[PDB]
Amino acid sequence: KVFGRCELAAAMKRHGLDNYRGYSLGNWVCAAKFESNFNTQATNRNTDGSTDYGILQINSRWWCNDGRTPGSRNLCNIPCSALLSSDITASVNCAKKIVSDGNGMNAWVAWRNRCKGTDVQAWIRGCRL
Ligand SMILES: [Cl-]
Ligand SMILES: [Cl-]
Ligand SMILES: [Cl-]
Ligand SMILES: [Cl-]
Ligand SMILES: [Cl-]
Ligand code: NA
Repeated sequence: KVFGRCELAAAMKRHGLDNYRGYSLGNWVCAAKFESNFNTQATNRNTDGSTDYGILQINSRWWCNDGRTPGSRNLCNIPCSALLSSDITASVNCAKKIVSDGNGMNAWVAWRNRCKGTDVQAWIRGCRL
């Protein structure tokens, strides 16, 4: 599923991401835009053989099991394929664990390079929330 901007904002708000660990909703929408272009089915392989999955590009090196990342962890206790669903619940619940692990949203490289320090409120402007 390719979400619209305001559609995704509303879904993320319903799932408790607005101001989660102090990160306003626009931060999460901005991260999803540049990680996946709002596409739940996005995948990208990393140099070390791990793979990033879904709307927030969660990495199999630490967070999910895909059966092909030897020596990795599965800290969200899910198959990585569950992060490609049109229902974003699994991605949101795993993202909550990630952002709580000490480094905040700096875990998302695209957030650090394209959202951090910008006017992220623009990403929810005009949306009925
Ligand atoms: Cl957009
Ligand atoms: Cl915001
Ligand atoms: Cl594995
Ligand atoms: Cl949902
Ligand atoms: Cl933080
Ligand atoms: Na893994």
